[PDB]
Amino acid sequence: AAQTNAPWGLARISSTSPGTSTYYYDESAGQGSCVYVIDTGIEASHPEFEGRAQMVKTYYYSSRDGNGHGTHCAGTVGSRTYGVAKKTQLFGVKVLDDNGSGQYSTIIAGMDFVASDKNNRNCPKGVVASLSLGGGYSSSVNSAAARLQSSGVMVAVAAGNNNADARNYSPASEPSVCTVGASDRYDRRSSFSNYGSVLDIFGPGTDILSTWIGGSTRSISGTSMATPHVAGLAAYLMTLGKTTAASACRYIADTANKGDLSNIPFGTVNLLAYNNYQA
Repeated sequence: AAQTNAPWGLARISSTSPGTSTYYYDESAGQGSCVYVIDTGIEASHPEFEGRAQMVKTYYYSSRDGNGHGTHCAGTVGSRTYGVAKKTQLFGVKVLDDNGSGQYSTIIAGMDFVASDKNNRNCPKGVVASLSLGGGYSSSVNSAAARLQSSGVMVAVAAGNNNADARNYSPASEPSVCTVGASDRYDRRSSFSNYGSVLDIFGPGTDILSTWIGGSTRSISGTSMATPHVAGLAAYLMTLGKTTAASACRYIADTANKGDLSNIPFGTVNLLAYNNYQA
């Protein structure tokens, strides 16, 4: 399949080179996989989700995304026009309030919820969790992310936007999950992106067009935007049978575009998520 006039990040993940505008992908499109978006919620009624999105848990009075961040991230995972895995099932878990903030205790509870809730769901091709969030180092937060991964979910987490080593941030610093840095359309490390040996992969994160609340769209930047590209890619590859939840991060690194990024500090991987799709 081919989507013309695609957002640059989608084109980027199906090309060896930057600057293209067509996203080439296998038509299976993540059908049969599920991705939990652990964030400010998802506006499930947005037409771009085609009914494939639902809220399953909130930690605040409302399940509504009153911010937009979670809706944007979900759209990069699986919306029709802006998503990597256009057929995946999206589950919203609202651990962040409408200002984008959340306590570590709530975030931990939300991860434990996903580990159990996946047993209530039909996800024959596997389960992914996308965590576009984080703060300072916490052993407890890292442990919760490790439990979620151990339970059989492919966990992808944002590296953080501090232009610093991600070893000091959580869940970015947890070794057993997939920690995602951000790049721009010219294959430079995004100026805000964290780095360090704990990073596993980079994904597009500067000027990412996706869904927004009120049935709208907008372009924003962050490692929060790179993370759902990697989560959607994992769901797509699991549907194709090319990897499993336990090995998807390593497989994505195995098959990444290598050495293409600029301004990568010594000690940080130079690897950009790539679907290697061949029509």
